[PDB]
Amino acid sequence: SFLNRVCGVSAARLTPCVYRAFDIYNDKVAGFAKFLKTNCCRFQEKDEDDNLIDSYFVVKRHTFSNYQHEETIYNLLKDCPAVAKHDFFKFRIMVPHISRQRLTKYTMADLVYALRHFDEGNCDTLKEILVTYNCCDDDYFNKKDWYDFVENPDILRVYANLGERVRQALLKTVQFCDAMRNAGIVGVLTLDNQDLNGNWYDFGDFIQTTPGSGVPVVDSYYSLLMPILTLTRALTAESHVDTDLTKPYIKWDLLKYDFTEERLKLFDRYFKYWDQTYHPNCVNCLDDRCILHCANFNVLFSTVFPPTSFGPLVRKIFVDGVPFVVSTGYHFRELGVVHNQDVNLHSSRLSFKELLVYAADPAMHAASGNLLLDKRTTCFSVAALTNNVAFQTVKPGNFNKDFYDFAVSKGFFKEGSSVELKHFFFAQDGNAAISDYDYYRYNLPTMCDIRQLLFVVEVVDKYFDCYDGGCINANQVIVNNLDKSAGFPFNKWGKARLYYDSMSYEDQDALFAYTKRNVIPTITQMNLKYAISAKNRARTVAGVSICSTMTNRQFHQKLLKSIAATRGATVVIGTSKFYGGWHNMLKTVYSDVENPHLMGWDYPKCDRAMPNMLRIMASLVLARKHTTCCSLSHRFYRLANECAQVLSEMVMCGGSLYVKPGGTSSGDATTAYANSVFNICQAVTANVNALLSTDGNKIADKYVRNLQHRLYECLYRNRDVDTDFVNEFYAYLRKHFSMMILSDDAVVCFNSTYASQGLVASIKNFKSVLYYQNNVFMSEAKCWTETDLTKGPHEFCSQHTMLVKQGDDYVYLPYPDPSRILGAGCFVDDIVKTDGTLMIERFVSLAIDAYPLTKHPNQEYADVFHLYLQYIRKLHDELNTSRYWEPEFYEAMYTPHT
Amino acid sequence: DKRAKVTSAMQTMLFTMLRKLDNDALNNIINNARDGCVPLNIIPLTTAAKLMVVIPDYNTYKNTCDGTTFTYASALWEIQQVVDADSKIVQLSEISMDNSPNLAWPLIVTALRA
Amino acid sequence: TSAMQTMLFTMLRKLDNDALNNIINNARDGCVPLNIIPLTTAAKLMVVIPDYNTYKNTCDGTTFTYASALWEIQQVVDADSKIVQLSEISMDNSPNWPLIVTALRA
Amino acid sequence: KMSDVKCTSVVLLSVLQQLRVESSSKLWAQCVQLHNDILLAKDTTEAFEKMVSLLSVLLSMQG
Ligand SMILES: Cc1ccc(C(=O)Nc2ccc(S(=O)(=O)O)c3cc(S(=O)(=O)O)cc(S(=O)(=O)O)c23)cc1NC(=O)c1cccc(N)c1
Ligand SMILES: Cc1ccc(C(=O)Nc2ccc(S(=O)(=O)O)c3cc(S(=O)(=O)O)cc(S(=O)(=O)O)c23)cc1NC(=O)c1cccc(N)c1
Ligand SMILES: [Zn+2]
Ligand SMILES: [Zn+2]
Repeated sequence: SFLNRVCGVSAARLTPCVYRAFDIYNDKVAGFAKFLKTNCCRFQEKDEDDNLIDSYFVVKRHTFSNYQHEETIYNLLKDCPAVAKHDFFKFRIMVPHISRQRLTKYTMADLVYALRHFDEGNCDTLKEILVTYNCCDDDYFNKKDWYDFVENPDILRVYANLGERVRQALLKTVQFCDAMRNAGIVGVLTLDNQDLNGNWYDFGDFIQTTPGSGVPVVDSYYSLLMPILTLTRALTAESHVDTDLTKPYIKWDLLKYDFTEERLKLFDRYFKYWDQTYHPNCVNCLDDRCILHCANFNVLFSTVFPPTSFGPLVRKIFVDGVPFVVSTGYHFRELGVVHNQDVNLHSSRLSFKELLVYAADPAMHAASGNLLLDKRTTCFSVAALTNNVAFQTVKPGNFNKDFYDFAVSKGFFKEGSSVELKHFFFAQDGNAAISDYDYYRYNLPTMCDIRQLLFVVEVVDKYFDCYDGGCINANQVIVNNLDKSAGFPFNKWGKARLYYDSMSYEDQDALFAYTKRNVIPTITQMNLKYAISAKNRARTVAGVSICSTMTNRQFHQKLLKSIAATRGATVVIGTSKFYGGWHNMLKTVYSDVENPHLMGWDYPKCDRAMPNMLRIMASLVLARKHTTCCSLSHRFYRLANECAQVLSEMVMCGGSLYVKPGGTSSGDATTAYANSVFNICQAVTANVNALLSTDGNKIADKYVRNLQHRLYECLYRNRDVDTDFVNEFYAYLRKHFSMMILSDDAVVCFNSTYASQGLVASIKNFKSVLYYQNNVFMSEAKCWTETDLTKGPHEFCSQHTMLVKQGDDYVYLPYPDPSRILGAGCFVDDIVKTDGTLMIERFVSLAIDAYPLTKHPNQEYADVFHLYLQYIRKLHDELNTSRYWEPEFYEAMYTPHT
Repeated sequence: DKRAKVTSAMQTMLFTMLRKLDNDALNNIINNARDGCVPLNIIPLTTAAKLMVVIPDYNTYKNTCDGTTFTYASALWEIQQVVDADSKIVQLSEISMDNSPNLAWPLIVTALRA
Repeated sequence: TSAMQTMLFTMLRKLDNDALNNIINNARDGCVPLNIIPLTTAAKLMVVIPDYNTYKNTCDGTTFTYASALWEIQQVVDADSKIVQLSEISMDNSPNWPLIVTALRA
Repeated sequence: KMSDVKCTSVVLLSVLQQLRVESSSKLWAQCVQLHNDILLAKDTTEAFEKMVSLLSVLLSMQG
């Protein structure tokens, strides 16, 4: 008669009724994982009909001491309405039972785990949560790719239907923390003890102090919860009048930009017992970890404020008695309000450096332009700079009929054969530039797990400790190609060569010292690219301004040249594949990994969907080489200039000015290195999430169990950097997860038994990390696994790998897709059709690329190099091993003697 | 050599944009701010005289700029001119549901502030 | 410009398609279209016919073949911009010329 | 073949672009769509059907 006893306590008709997610920290196991539940009894409540409702009555048994302990702490907290009602009773089976009343089926840990460990086809709990709280109907899941952020952006509306329950949970957590502090109770708040109605119920681990002096610990709770706050848009109600969804939006003043008191009020409402200092303006931060911590709170609170409040802050300035509009600051979504320090309100003359700064910034362009309402895109349009809109098109390619007739003469392009034409110059119509620009709708404001990110940044900084960097002078700067673009205002009057010839060394030095105290927001010009591709999509270049690229070369070139010159490291930018470099790279990746497989993954929409927190993190990692040459303020203003110039830049796209939400710029030279930092960051947090979500009770190795126990406390329990544990985790990752990174392309060589046991990351962990931290769905069809290491990685930088005999030993050679080589030969740009020498250099480059096809087992693949060599001989006749018309020239490019 | 030529080009451009901008409503907007500092994003939103609306189809045109006057950004805008993507003047009577597969979309509506 | 046009025609003849040769050989005789040849069924096609022999070769009855597809006539609009009947076309009514034909796909 | 009709489609859009077809947004968009479809085609009947409709743009003018 146990059932009528439980409803004998609480008058409610009951029906009686597994893997749940817990945040565990013991002396025995530490992790955020799915565990088994054995000691509980759940009874469900019914409505006015005989239909079940989301109320559950969890009754569990205890000993006598913890029964008295739970009762003596519940009697001090009952008056808080954020506490679930608990019933204490003894039942003779006399065993004391504790009955919690009207809980939901799932806790907040189930929601946080289901969104931070996402798996398609293994997501019954997330579907049940979405159906139970009326975010979507049961039939919604039938649609293919219902979960995909890119192929179905209605899932953002579905998840944003969950944001009002999460805001109520935050409010009830603040009420419960106030009740614990007013009662003198010390405890750790975890997500598994709060249901999806917001009520708290488990009081076993709480101790008692004098009233008024309670301390709740909330680092693990808030920091594990943080990505869900921006995924569900939980602070949407704070833009309405009196925080009510039914009420109309708050009509803010258009002239208002500060929002410091509003940010402090939001922090005090939702994160009152978060114990680290929050600076709303990150100019008042103490180091780079403080910048990351306080910029993570700013990306959540900036979703509340009007989007016209961000960007450059302008101010009327009189140059030689003439009214002028100039930018004297910047309101960042991530960094708050930054003011410039060298602001002169009255000036007599205009020197060349200040004239360059005044021509670069968008203040004088947008203040003299017309208003623009572009309904083609959802991005913020600022101003149309002309009376008309430009619609640029892309022409088709120039067909090379001579090479094609020569190739069909030699027996190519037969149907049913391996090598065919697949790469073309796809032409584009007039709406191509703005519809490519509309792919910045894939960039969403994302809050990271800040305690996890602050550990992952210290592990990622170990991958960059072998290089040297720091500021150089203007006379030490090497410029590779002086014929790059010069950004928007400066391309009217020349390339980047004219601005390096005009400016003195002292002028460039003064411009670089101006950027350590001021923000110069610049404009990026996006143009369509005339290039060959295998897909229908349009390619775009981005021209960053000459001010930005000049000062960024001065800030970053020593480190970038040191990364590009280092052999044997993890980042392989700058390592040539020729002269045995492919073999050396691959033998560096298989370092000493003991049960090795190979693995690659992709980042879908990586240039668009990259969060701003991870780009700021990559910039701070690259700026950590500046401890001697820069002060803390100089490094902050360099970070602020990079955020205003390559992250939240204004984009000139077809005669009009738009606001970029973020993402990388494909014309900045730092983009490949920032992509490598981001790649290592995503791999390290995939390994951290694989190690912390494993049940530690079934980890047989004591070293790995001790490693995850220290990993949890280095994330969530300590706030200093355990420098000795960062070295240990980095050595563990070097031993079992050897990586090769080249700007968002990666192969790893991983211990496969550790990956089957869940001790290092697999493809599943990368999919989960990209889902909760990148707002993309990585399909497994673009990821690969190679179990045999005599075969090389399936694809690295669009290159296949073969193990061939070269001399007396077996060497890894790279080869491309043969269709790519024939398509580059058959379709040719406009400049290569003019001069015949440029065609010979193009065909020599293509025969260099196609030389390792001769060692392929396929004879059809091997004939491509012979076709290119015969066409090169024909081109030479119509016009040592240093002669490019012999195969020895191409054999010498893959032999280790350089 | 090139420094003098680039300096003249940059200087002439700065004056040309300086000459175009109005100084009554721009000083009216700036002086209502406390510290004399305003966001840049509100300067063409509140002080511009022209508005260009790029409209991709008829369904957006019937919601955005319907009639001879429409309301955007808390201002009244009377339509001056409509052109198509081929830069030819489209009359107001040509923009219906009937004739819209004959029009070269997008349409660029130019309006002046009332 | 002229070299590419000559180059395009040389390869176009090399393909040796039925419909491509039909369009090129009838447009060689003055019978050019006015709009794009549609691919979907029951869609508009305006085509001029300048000679009566070309009308004999192309049209036979209420249907004619263009680009190796069947198209049946809706109404024929002459230079006088009014409707010409199907039986009104005759060899003696050809002095009584270049007239456009509208049709739909079968 | 397929490579021959794809290369002829590329040459056809080049000579359409040299005849200033792209000064007409409606005409240029249709030509680009047909050319892109031909370059991504897998069998020869669809590609020749779109080659018909693309060649009709050139033969609609005076050459
Ligand atoms: C034949 C060939 C095929 C493909 C490519 C090529 O550029 N691929 C791509 C490179 C980079 C990018 S990126 O902008 O996202 O970083 C691509 C993006 C795209 S996508 O975002 O539009 O899907 C596609 C390609 S593709 O393989 O050409 O289809 C992308 C280049 C070539 N060119 C050569 O191989 C070549 C040409 C001349 C000389 C030499 N040595 C080599
Ligand atoms: C092979 C190689 C050799 C040397 C270098 C190298 O040092 N490049 C550069 C280093 C630093 C800078 S800096 O001025 O911004 O400090 C460069 C700036 C520029 S630019 O801004 O003037 O265009 C260009 C290069 S480049 O790679 O030589 O093209 C820059 C790069 C490479 N690139 C790669 O290895 C690579 C990069 C991306 C993808 C792939 N597949 C390969
Ligand atoms: Zn701070
Ligand atoms: Zn420095």
